[PDB]
Amino acid sequence: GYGYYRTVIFSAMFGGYSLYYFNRKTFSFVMPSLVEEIPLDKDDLGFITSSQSAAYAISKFVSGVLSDQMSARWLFSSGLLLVGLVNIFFAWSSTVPVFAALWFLNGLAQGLGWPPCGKVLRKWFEPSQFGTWWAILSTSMNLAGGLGPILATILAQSYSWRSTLALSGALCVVVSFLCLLLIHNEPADVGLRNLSTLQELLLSPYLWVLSTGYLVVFGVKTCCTDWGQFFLIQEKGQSALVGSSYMSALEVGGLVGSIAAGYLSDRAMAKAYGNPRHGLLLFMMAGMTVSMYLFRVTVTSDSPKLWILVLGAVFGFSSYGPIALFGVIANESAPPNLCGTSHAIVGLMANVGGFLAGLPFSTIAKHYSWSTAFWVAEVICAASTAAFFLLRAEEEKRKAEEE
Amino acid sequence: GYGYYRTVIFSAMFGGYSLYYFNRKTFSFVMPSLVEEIPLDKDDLGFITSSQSAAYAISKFVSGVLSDQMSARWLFSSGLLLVGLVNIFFAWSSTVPVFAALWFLNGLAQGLGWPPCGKVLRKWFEPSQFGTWWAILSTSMNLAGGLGPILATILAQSYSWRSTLALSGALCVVVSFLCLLLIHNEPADVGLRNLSTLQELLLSPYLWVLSTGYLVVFGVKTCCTDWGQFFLIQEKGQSALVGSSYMSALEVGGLVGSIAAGYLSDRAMAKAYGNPRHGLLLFMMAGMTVSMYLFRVTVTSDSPKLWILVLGAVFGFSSYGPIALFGVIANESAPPNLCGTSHAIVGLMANVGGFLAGLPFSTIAKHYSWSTAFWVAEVICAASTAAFFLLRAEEEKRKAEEE
Repeated sequence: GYGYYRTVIFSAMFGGYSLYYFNRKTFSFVMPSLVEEIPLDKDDLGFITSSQSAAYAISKFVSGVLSDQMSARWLFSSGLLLVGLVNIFFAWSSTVPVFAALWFLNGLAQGLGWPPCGKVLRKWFEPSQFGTWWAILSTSMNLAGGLGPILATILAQSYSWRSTLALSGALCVVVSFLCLLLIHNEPADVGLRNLSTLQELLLSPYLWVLSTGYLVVFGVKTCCTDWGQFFLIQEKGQSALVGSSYMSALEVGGLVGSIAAGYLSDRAMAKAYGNPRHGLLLFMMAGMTVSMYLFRVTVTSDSPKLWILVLGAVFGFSSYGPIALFGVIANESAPPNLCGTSHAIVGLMANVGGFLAGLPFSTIAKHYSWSTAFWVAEVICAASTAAFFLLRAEEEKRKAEEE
Repeated sequence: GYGYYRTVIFSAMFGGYSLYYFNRKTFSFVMPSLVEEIPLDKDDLGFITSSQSAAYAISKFVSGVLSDQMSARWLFSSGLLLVGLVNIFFAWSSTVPVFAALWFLNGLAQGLGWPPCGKVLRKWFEPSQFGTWWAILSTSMNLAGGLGPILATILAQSYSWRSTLALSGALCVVVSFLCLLLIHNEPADVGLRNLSTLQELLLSPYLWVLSTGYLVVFGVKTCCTDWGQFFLIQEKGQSALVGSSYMSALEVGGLVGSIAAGYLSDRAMAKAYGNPRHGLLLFMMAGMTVSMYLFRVTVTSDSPKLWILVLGAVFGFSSYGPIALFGVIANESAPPNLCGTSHAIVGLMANVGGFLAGLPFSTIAKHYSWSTAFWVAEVICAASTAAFFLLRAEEEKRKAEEE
């Protein structure tokens, strides 16, 4: 069949990338038993996570470029196999430089995992159904992060942490061979109807304007997601429960934002003057700017908890959503032989925006104020969003001048 | 004439890149007057230098790729003009986030400076004279770092620090217009005899084996240059004078290593079975491995100061030298329309090796020992160097099998 192989491959990629993000954060999930068995300094823990972050930052770009030419099935399954073998080796090992070297190799394979899912979603799902299944496969990450600490607590209650990571690695080995058996790269590999130069991709201005948009939106995400609790504790007198519930409501709004961004974007593609995935994208960046303004101005010590959770969920709907849409458009606006390169350049701008939003935002927050820092992030977001509204208005004027 | 325009353009690039590295480190040179006028935390100083380091890391690659297509004269002079305008704006400004934003823009333009010098040295100097003038133009950086604190002390004694950076920025503006007037891109732009795809460059294995060699050599450089004083204070009982004089002798040996690497490499190109710039390169990586072995084993608390300065100078001759040769070969083994891309990928591996050698080497040093950490770096260096000797022996066997 056609939809049969579609749902078999999507369930295989769902389970595979679920075990990917389960092993992207397994050390963070198993941290209490590991620090109970052997003492590790917090600088060592931050270094192990930072080595994974640097390896995953490199391996996003390297995996996109290498997933352009190589087959997506073997590359996905080989990465998940390396993930499993790394977690087995992590269960065998008992020291911090070997923990960091193995977790660096895990960061490499975690980067190796996703651009095959992007290539297979592009080959199997038409653009009327590409965004919503992109969104479901990207909230496989959210399901893995939700069932991570729960299964970590269950396996720490029942088993040791050694056997927990050994069973996680063995499960990722078995599911890597199952994703090698189940996933197919294109419908031409079975017998179904299968549905430019790299300099032309790099010299295309739409890739770079999408790149700067993803820079701004992921920087705003990283700013608020890393410093919203600090903005509510230190300046506006909110409790730690309010900041923690703000982050939880922002993540719930982000789940809803990814899913609704994919579905409403595919509804916009189906009902259709430019890319139809922009009418949700720019309206939702404008909603992100409105949520930042309402969160910076109207939140006070006397603000109701319901209103600050509403602003958290509205920002989560409006920041995770445009990032999911930038992933969809970056995989989609490129040619099929260069789509991993486009999504890889977008992930490179994720790394640039994460750097620009982590530490310089803390410096603007330390020297001026927290409100002045989020005002700077709001000025960047509002200026960029108004610039994109001017760009789509200018493109509509150009397309009117064509006809 | 021909040699007349050659020496005019080389003196112009010498003065220009000298003012580049003078303004890459002017904040580090003017630090005492700046912290006397306004108090800055050491985290803020490390953040300003780290923002320059990240911007320079990005701008190496971006400037190589953009110096492939764009003209080298305008790009060099525009970068030096942005350097001057940034230092003037830095003299006008009086706060830490604006210091960091301007110094980020300075890191961008400092990255923008050098790949035009690489392109112009490739267009004007033949390969029998390319390496030695590469070496002299790269020790313009050493001359700038040597005359940096001296002129900083003189201008802090005579003038303020505001007017010091204002005169530095004004001098870089004037010298940017002079480097726009004096430098020429190619000999065809005057009337003299002027002497492949990017996928073919990326898929070439020689670029990637040169890439991994530069990874190893710059990692070994960064390891010993950042942790030799720590290896001599904490483990081997040497004084702080011995560690400081070790770093000074390693930098003097590095000056000699860059100059002698360029000159002996061009002598090897002139006397000539493979690239003739390898017989010095691999012998000198082997000398780097021998210097690391003799520094790890034979240095003790009872070691003479002359012997440890000899090992510092022998490592400096043998680590800065292969990095200068990797720069020469990366600019040279690529086609002239893609040479900045090759040197940009090599600078990307400078960033990867700097990350891999800064903090994980500190972790191996903290958990095992300092001697075990430099033993790990020595194992990486010796394994890589023996692998390159096996590669050139295998290539000589292949070229014997051809004829």
